[PDB]
Amino acid sequence: QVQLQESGGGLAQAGGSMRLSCIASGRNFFINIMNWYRQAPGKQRELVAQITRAGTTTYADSVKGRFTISRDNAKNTVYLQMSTLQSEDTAVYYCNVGASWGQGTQVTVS
Amino acid sequence: QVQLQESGGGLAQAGGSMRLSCIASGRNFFINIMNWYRQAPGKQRELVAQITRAGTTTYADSVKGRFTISRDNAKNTVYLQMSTLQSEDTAVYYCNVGASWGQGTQVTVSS
Amino acid sequence: QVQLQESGGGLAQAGGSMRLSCIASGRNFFINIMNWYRQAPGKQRELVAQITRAGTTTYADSVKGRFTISRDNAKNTVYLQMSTLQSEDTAVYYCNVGASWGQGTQVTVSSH
Amino acid sequence: SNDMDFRLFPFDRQQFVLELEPFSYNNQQLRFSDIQVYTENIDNEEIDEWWIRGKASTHISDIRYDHLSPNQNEFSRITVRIDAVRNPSYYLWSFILPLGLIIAASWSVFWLESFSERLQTSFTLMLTVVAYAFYTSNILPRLPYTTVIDQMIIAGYGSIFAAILLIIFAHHRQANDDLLIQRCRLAFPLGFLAIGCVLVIRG
Amino acid sequence: VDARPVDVSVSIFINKIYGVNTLEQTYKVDGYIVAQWTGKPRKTPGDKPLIVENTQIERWINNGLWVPALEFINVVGSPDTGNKRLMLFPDGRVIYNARFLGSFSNDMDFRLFPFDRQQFVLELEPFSYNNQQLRFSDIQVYTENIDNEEIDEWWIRGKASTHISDIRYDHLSVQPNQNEFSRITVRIDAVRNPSYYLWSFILPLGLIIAASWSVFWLESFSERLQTSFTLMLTVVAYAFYTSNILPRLPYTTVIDQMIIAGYGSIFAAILLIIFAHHRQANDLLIQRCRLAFPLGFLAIGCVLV
Amino acid sequence: ARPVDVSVSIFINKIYGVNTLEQTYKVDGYIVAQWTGKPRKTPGDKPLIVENTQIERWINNGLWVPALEFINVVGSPDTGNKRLMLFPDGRVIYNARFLGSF
Ligand SMILES: [Ca+2]
Ligand SMILES: [Ca+2]
Repeated sequence: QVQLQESGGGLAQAGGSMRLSCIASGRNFFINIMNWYRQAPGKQRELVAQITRAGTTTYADSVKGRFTISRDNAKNTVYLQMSTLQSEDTAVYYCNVGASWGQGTQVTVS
Repeated sequence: QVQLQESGGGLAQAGGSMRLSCIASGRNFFINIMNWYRQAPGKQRELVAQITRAGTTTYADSVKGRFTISRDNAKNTVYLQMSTLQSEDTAVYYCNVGASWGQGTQVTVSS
Repeated sequence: QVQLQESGGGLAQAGGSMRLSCIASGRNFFINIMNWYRQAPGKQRELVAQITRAGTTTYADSVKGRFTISRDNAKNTVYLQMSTLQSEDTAVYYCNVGASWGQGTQVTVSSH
Repeated sequence: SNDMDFRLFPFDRQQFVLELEPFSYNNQQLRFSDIQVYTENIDNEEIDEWWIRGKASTHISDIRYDHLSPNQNEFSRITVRIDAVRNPSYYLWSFILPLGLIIAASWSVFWLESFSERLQTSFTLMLTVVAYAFYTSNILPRLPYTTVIDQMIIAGYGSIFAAILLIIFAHHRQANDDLLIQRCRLAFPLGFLAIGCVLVIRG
Repeated sequence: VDARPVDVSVSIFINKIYGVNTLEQTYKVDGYIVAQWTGKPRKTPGDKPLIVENTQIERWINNGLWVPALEFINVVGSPDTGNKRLMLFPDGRVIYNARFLGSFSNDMDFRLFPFDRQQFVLELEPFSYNNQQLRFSDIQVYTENIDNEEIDEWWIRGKASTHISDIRYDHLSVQPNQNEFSRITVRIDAVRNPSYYLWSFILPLGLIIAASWSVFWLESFSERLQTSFTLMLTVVAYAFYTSNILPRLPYTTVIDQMIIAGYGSIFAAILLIIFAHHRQANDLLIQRCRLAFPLGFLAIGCVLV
Repeated sequence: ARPVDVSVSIFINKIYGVNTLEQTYKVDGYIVAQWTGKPRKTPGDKPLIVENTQIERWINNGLWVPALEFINVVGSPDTGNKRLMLFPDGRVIYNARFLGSF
């Protein structure tokens, strides 16, 4: 019962930059791990970036060195800085906390 | 120990109509689902119509659009309004509530 | 530990009648069912007649219509009236209540 | 469990019952042919809280269940009843007897010379009944009704309270100390024993 | 490819209601639970209903028999299940019968003690299956084994309240309406037997309080003041006598208030007794308030009702 | 291998039975634990419910159900009904009623 609200997204030029954000809201909860998932047309869902409460960040090989995951722990807000956007990055990005998911924001790149 | 008493039935002309009713009596009970079953002379007992306490109805495909189930909740009474009767509708109609059954009323549709 | 004491028995006449009786005794017991069994010389022990506290009776097919079981509930006494006797009726008759058995009384039907 | 009535406590008689029945089989499938009960291991002594009647009651009956529906609704039941009588010794000596002496000693208030002594002592007597009511309640079993000992306590409260009224009434009644009504040193014991007798017939 | 819900008929037999725990707001209930539904047909020995008891139930479940868990929502701890059986009919019918003894919870208010009225509730719900999967078609309650007597702690109303509702769990969303569960609710109204508390507690307290008013009938200041301490000591002795027997509660009952009134009446008399002795500048007039105190007490007593 | 992420929900129904000398209290509620294991084929490819005694039979056949201990519990808690909800995608939801002294 933790609500996730994604922000940002849209069109981007191949090799520019785009920033996504996700705010988590609820009553009596505590978040340790916040994730970013993406699903490109036809392909299977994949994990992009994962940030623990302690600051450990992990990325998928396809985005390692291009994407950056940051987070404000107190505000339960996670960010995804997508730099040097390839054309493969065309996907709907989902914000995830445990079993909760965000509505999904489209990120197309020409 | 809920008792079900069926009313109505008998002979009816093909293309005509008929109304079956069933009253449930007892003491410390609460009914949610009231059903109408029927058994042809050489077939198995099939669920005809069903009605929930909220009023949502469900019918067998053979009677959909022709039959209508209604109920008075406070009086624990269920009604089966059979319209545009056919020769296939000739069966013993049973009133059902959980494990309880009505005596069974014959409905003979002739020409 | 219910004690059963059979009475009657011995030589009987084919087409005649014989009456067996059985008294049940003990401390703190209640009998619902009282039975009469018989065991022919080389046959198995079979149930002849049975009576419930309510008085309902049941008989083996071989004795139905001929034998009659009765009881006095208060006196814990059961009776067996063996009428229109036959040679097949020759056996050791046992009074029974649960796992308790009577000593067995020999009934010998003669037609000499 | 059994319906147990402890109103006549500590002279109550109880029935310790055992009811046995097949869980899933009616009397057409499983029936009891006989029941034998043995209680030899139980032997009555003065060291026992309860005394058994010795002759245990046994029965085999058919129970018809209303909620069930050609006679497939009857179950064979065994019922065993053991009559017991409570050993009242401890309660007679350590509870009833000292209570009697306390209530009787409360009547001695009518033997005090002055009104001041009669009224002040009544409060010590009232305090003695309260101290006693507790001593009993702390040991006697918890019940949703009053026993015989509980009624004696109420009579003590009544006797002391009634005495208080007479002690005051006698003083401010005359136009100028009604020491004649104070000669009720006999009316209280009698009037109390009289009310005591009519209370016995209630159980 | 749509699966219709399984209609489950329930019967609850109530044998005993006892062991009310005032602080915990709980009560014990001994009874039977009967649950009937229809599964797939099967072959049984001699085409007759098959009885499967106790341990054998697990062996049928291991081999595929569907037997849903019906949880007592308001049970405190796992109930003590006695004998249990399944009756498997060739037509597919299944009847689950089990004896249970459980501790059940409900919001209980004992402020009007010993004249309080309580509701003994049982809430039954499938543990893992929702409306679209398993719903209760009917509920039958039997309270015959509970008969009203003067030797009973509680007086039960024979008219039991039964209800079948749908519970929506806010923490669920398989998003299109898969968050509603079928619940059976049984409510049994009960009234406490106040006889014991009226005669063994309220009555003697009224006598003690009334007898404390007799302090004014003492002739001297020395007698009145000193007697007030014996009276105060009597209320303390009584305050405990009740506390040792009466149930533990997080609030005051009617008896507790009478005790407080007793403390106040004696303490108020101590003030009057002293005020009258040091007002005597020449106070025999004020000392004669033998009618004022009870009237003032009965007045404040009536407004308290 | 990477760590298994477990999402947990705790439902508190009743807090009672404070024992001052023992510094304990009774808690009645539910514990829900969700994680993802290896995908599986389920009857009709719908979530599969496994209740009570049946859970052990699955664990015996290789289903991973980690024990989650109540650190501050006094004695074994009383577990009521318990179930596993197995999804074809590998998701596993463990649900159990509990009554424990903490
Ligand atoms: Ca002994
Ligand atoms: Ca009763």
